[PDB]
Amino acid sequence: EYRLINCNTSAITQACPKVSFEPIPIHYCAPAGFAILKCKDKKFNGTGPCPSV
Amino acid sequence: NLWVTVYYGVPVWKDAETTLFCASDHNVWATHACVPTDPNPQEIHLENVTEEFNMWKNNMVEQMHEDIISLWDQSLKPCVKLTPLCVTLQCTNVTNNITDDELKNCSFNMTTELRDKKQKVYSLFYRLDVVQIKEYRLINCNTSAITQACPKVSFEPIPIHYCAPAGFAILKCKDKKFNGTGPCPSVSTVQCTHGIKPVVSTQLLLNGSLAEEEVIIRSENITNNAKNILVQLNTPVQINCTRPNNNTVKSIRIGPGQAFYYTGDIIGDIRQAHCNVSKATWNETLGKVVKQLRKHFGNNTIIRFAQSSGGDLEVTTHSFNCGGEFFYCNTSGLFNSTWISNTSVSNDSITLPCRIKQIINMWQRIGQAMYAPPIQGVIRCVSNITGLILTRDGSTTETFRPGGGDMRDNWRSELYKYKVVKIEPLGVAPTRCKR
Amino acid sequence: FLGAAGSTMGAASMTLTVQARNLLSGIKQLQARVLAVEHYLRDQQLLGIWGCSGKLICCTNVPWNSSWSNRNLSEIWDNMTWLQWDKEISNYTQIIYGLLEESQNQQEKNEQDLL
Amino acid sequence: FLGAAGSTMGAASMTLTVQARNLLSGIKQLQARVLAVEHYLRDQQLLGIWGCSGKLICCTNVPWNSSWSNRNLSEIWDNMTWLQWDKEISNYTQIIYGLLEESQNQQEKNEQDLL
Amino acid sequence: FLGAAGSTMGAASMTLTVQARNLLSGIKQLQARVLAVEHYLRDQQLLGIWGCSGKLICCTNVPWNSSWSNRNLSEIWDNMTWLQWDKEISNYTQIIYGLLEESQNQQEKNEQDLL
Ligand SMILES: *[C@@H]1O[C@H](CO)[C@@H](O[C@@H]2O[C@H](CO)[C@@H](O[C@@H]3O[C@H](CO[C@H]4O[C@H](CO)[C@@H](O)[C@H](O)[C@@H]4O)[C@@H](O)[C@H](O[C@H]4O[C@H](CO)[C@@H](O)[C@H](O)[C@@H]4O[C@H]4O[C@H](CO)[C@@H](O)[C@H](O)[C@@H]4O)[C@@H]3O)[C@H](O)[C@H]2NC(C)=O)[C@H](O)[C@H]1NC(C)=O
Ligand SMILES: *[C@@H]1O[C@H](CO)[C@@H](O[C@@H]2O[C@H](CO)[C@@H](O[C@@H]3O[C@H](CO)[C@@H](O)[C@H](O[C@H]4O[C@H](CO)[C@@H](O)[C@H](O)[C@@H]4O)[C@@H]3O)[C@H](O)[C@H]2NC(C)=O)[C@H](O)[C@H]1NC(C)=O
Ligand SMILES: *[C@@H]1O[C@H](CO)[C@@H](O[C@@H]2O[C@H](CO)[C@@H](O[C@@H]3O[C@H](CO)[C@@H](O)[C@H](O)[C@@H]3O)[C@H](O)[C@H]2NC(C)=O)[C@H](O)[C@H]1NC(C)=O
Ligand SMILES: *[C@@H]1O[C@H](CO)[C@@H](O[C@@H]2O[C@H](CO)[C@@H](O)[C@H](O)[C@H]2NC(C)=O)[C@H](O)[C@H]1NC(C)=O
Ligand SMILES: *[C@@H]1O[C@H](CO)[C@@H](O[C@@H]2O[C@H](CO)[C@@H](O)[C@H](O)[C@H]2NC(C)=O)[C@H](O)[C@H]1NC(C)=O
Ligand SMILES: *[C@@H]1O[C@H](CO)[C@@H](O[C@@H]2O[C@H](CO)[C@@H](O)[C@H](O)[C@H]2NC(C)=O)[C@H](O)[C@H]1NC(C)=O
Ligand SMILES: *[C@@H]1O[C@H](CO)[C@@H](O[C@@H]2O[C@H](CO)[C@@H](O)[C@H](O)[C@H]2NC(C)=O)[C@H](O)[C@H]1NC(C)=O
Ligand SMILES: *[C@@H]1O[C@H](CO)[C@@H](O[C@@H]2O[C@H](CO)[C@@H](O)[C@H](O)[C@H]2NC(C)=O)[C@H](O)[C@H]1NC(C)=O
Ligand SMILES: *[C@@H]1O[C@H](CO)[C@@H](O[C@@H]2O[C@H](CO)[C@@H](O)[C@H](O)[C@H]2NC(C)=O)[C@H](O)[C@H]1NC(C)=O
Ligand SMILES: *[C@@H]1O[C@H](CO)[C@@H](O)[C@H](O)[C@H]1NC(C)=O
Ligand SMILES: *[C@@H]1O[C@H](CO)[C@@H](O)[C@H](O)[C@H]1NC(C)=O
Ligand SMILES: *[C@@H]1O[C@H](CO)[C@@H](O)[C@H](O)[C@H]1NC(C)=O
Ligand SMILES: *[C@@H]1O[C@H](CO)[C@@H](O)[C@H](O)[C@H]1NC(C)=O
Ligand SMILES: *[C@@H]1O[C@H](CO)[C@@H](O)[C@H](O)[C@H]1NC(C)=O
Repeated sequence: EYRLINCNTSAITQACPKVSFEPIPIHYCAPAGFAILKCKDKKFNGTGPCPSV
Repeated sequence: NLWVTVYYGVPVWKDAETTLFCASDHNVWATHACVPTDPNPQEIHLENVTEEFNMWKNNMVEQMHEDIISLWDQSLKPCVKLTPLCVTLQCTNVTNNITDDELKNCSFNMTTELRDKKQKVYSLFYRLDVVQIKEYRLINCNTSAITQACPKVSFEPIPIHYCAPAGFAILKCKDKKFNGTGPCPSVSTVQCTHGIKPVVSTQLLLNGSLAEEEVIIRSENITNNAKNILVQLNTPVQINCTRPNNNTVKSIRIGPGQAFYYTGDIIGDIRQAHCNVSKATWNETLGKVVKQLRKHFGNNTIIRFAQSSGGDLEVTTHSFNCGGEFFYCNTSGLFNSTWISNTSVSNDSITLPCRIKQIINMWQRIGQAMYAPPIQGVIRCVSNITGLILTRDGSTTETFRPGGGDMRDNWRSELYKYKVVKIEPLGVAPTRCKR
Repeated sequence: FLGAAGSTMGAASMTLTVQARNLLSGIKQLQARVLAVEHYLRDQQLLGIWGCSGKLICCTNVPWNSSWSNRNLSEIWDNMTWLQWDKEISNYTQIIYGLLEESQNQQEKNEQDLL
Repeated sequence: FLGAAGSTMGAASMTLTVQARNLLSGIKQLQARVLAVEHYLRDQQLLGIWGCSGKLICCTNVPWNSSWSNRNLSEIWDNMTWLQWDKEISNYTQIIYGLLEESQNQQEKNEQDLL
Repeated sequence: FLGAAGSTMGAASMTLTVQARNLLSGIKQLQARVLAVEHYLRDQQLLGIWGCSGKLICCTNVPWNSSWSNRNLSEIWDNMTWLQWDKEISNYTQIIYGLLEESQNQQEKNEQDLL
């Protein structure tokens, strides 16, 4: 006798065979009244006072 | 020669049908989903505002009744459904090798984690949660769906502050001795109320606010008998309650990851749940009440008391929560007294018989059935007495009975001090300007 | 926020500057901040039509008709407080609201355009 | 609410005082009162930049360029109604919107600061 | 939208006319356009109380107290840029906000009513 691997505690669920698990890229936009900022500067150590922006 | 001007004046004091939100403060059923509570030291006292309340007609009570039922149902969602157990349960009395005589040892079949494999176990139940058909059906499989509550949340009253929406105002009189309504002269405003506790019971409020000096009887129409007469108490009374059963709670899994708890066995001292009331404290209470009911019925009246008439024990006896257990306690030794003619009318503890149920119907919403998970250890909870409900039944003699049943009267009992006003800041007062 | 609305008259108009800066500052709670922001809008909708464009305690040029409870408007100006006088003039609000747009705001708006 | 938009011209501007007081007065219906309140805002956003701060039927000091369908602006002012002339000037709106902020509102705003 | 906030001072106030016309133009995304429209409101709530009713780069009549980092206010006006000076005056904002409503807006508002 072989049990399924998750019937300790779960509920098995099939995914619908029409959708794709492909990464379809997401642009983000700010809400109306804020602003998205980015530095084009180079070689951060994670943080950094980036001059050009 | 008058020329009208336009202002932004203060008098806006109209009726406020409105919405409202909370300011409460673990994922216990209130969920802290309100706001962080401000220290709000802004009871801004006002000078000489003749304003009359109407505690019987406001939407604050109507919303509060709508909020908690929706909120408590929201905690009931992710829990286990658990309706495979509505099967042909068969039981017997609890066996004790021999003796004389509230428990049933029940033969019982059930599914397992796998779909086909069955499970013959046994458990214990009370009297009022099972019915004869020897075959014993559950008490609610007429028409319901049994639902377990999740054993991590608490049924404790965690107090809720209320705050007005941005543009309205919460008003309260600090004045004294309303007859329910009243043109209270002194008044202060707040943006945010004080903390009020989510308690629920009938025939006796508990853990509530206290009075000012005396009893404050509250009603609409004392000459009407169909009202629910509210009684505010000056001095609180200690109520100790217990379920003195050392009890073992076991756990099983009914299916694919659905745990379930049941009363396995008790260690051996079969007792009955009860509550002590200090005797001499209680007689000192009732003398205050008849002192005021002379003033509202007559100098030569006989004040009688009796128990509830009938109906369900939810209507009849004292509904009572305690520490994750939902008691039902008979209160016949509390209204066996008759006060006569309104003219010359210790170290003891009366004790009430209290029962235990597990299958509840909260706010009479038929179809919803919540299960009580039994808990291990013993039970102790202490509470004040603050609020009472009496009912004038239909000579100057008069009998009162402990009424109840609507939980709206419980929230109206502790929200009569408030009103909400809409704001329309526009004043048009003429002077002599012209230009 | 609020204060002194009870026992004064006209001197309450001295302190009509705290009465706005604290004003306006799931789904069931989201009815708030909609009708809350519909208010301060729908009056200032018509307040720009009154002629007084911003916050000035200001006078128009439309006449006060004396049919509207002509009672000692220098005397009742200071002693007899608001919330009493407001009920006296509660009946005549809509009619003034037709006179806010016809006197100054039909004639006088099209008289500065002559130049 | 609305009326006389059909057959008149300029005399419709006499009655531009009812056209605002009735204006702006689940989730699928809650898109309303958001874009409904985003409107009356985003124009009055730029209407304060026009110089005319409140409701005045008002004139600026920027020139009407006569390249923008110069057709008898005393004659067509009264006879030929709106919704015809609007299509004539439908093309030149964005360019005026650059001239609302440069003529009066780059020069003349920083000329009262000289004193 | 934004630009030249970095290296200039005062000449950035020349171009404070693009900074508003692009500004403000399920449930989780519907928190936007509520606090987004609560902003531009709650400042213009108090901006009408400042006295400057619309958009004018304008002066009041309340004094600048010189206790608030009196440092060469003709010299630092042009050279030393914003976001530096703002931290210098970050401490004294609330106190000016009491002086926006008392100097011009308690006295001077009830001085044009004398006539
Ligand atoms: C009217 O108002 C009064 C007070 O104003 C109120 O009384 C209070 O009731 C609550 C709940 O009934 C009491 O809180 C419980 O107290 C017990 C006892 O704790 C004491 O003893 C332990 C050890 O002896 C000390 O550590 C502690 O500091 C106290 O001295 C606690 O055991 C309870 O905590 C458990 O239960 C909670 C809810 O299940 C959990 O959140 C908590 O983490 C604990 O859980 C643990 O134990 C459980 C045991 O079964 C177990 O199931 C869990 O998984 C976990 O292991 C709880 O704090 C409080 O003491 C009362 N206070 C007073 C002064 O009487 C009344 O309840 C109120 N009336 C009504 C109707 O509500
Ligand atoms: C499991 O235990 C429960 C209780 O723990 C038990 O239910 C009780 O059974 C007894 C006996 O059948 C019932 O007792 C009756 O009670 C009334 C009033 O209390 C008495 O007057 C009755 O006496 C008359 O009837 C008898 C019937 O034969 C006569 O013999 C007698 O002489 C009298 O005429 C009688 O004692 C009691 O009502 C129930 N309880 C309830 C709530 O119904 C149950 O029987 C036990 N299970 C089994 C299988 O025995
Ligand atoms: C309900 O239960 C509580 C406690 O569970 C009871 O409170 C206890 O009351 C007794 C007397 O009423 C107190 O005893 C006295 O204490 C003083 C102080 O030291 C002592 O000097 C006296 O000689 C006497 O022993 C006891 O301290 C108190 N305990 C607590 C925790 O408050 C209460 O009385 C019970 N009420 C009823 C109606 O049963
Ligand atoms: C579910 O049941 C299985 C039964 O095999 C458990 O699997 C083993 O459990 C032990 C003890 O935790 C581990 O040492 C083994 O490594 C587990 N085997 C595998 C293949 O993982 C499993 O732990 C159970 N899960 C739960 C949550 O009880
Ligand atoms: C569900 O079935 C039970 C079967 O016993 C019913 O219980 C009794 O019904 C009669 C008639 O209404 C009452 O006089 C008894 O008092 C009931 N017994 C108890 C213990 O309550 C019950 O009424 C049925 N419910 C419905 C809705 O049909
Ligand atoms: C309180 O309720 C009672 C009855 O519910 C009202 O009593 C009635 O009063 C009128 C005139 O006083 C009598 O003609 C009726 O016969 C009375 N009703 C009965 C059933 O006898 C009483 O008016 C109510 N009080 C108030 C203040 O409304
Ligand atoms: C209910 O009856 C059952 C009858 O089986 C009792 O279960 C047995 O109890 C004895 C000792 O108490 C154990 O040795 C057996 O192993 C139990 N049987 C099973 C199948 O587990 C049970 O104790 C009774 N309930 C109570 C509360 O006494
Ligand atoms: C609560 O306790 C009282 C104790 O008196 C019970 O009332 C008695 O019930 C019997 C039959 O039901 C009557 O003959 C007596 O006259 C009743 N006495 C009184 C004072 O009412 C009552 O049944 C109990 N209620 C519950 C729900 O247990
Ligand atoms: C029941 O009410 C009494 C009111 O006298 C409470 O007793 C006081 O409560 C306040 C605030 O809750 C405390 O600051 C005092 O120290 C308490 N005094 C005493 C002597 O205890 C009492 O706390 C209430 N009961 C419960 C369980 O809260
Ligand atoms: C990383 O950069 C920070 C400043 O952004 C600086 O304080 C820190 O010393 C740097 N660390 C290293 C290892 O360069
Ligand atoms: C429980 O199931 C078994 C077989 O699965 C059966 O023999 C027994 O009678 C059932 N118990 C009851 C109370 O029906
Ligand atoms: C209760 O108060 C109201 C005013 O609030 C009054 O009209 C009524 O007569 C009072 N009734 C009694 C019994 O005092
Ligand atoms: C109940 O009995 C068990 C032994 O079966 C014991 O361990 C436990 O401490 C008892 N409960 C209490 C509260 O003492
Ligand atoms: C309560 O006490 C009074 C005297 O203090 C007494 O007259 C009365 O009978 C007592 N109550 C009862 C129900 O006995």
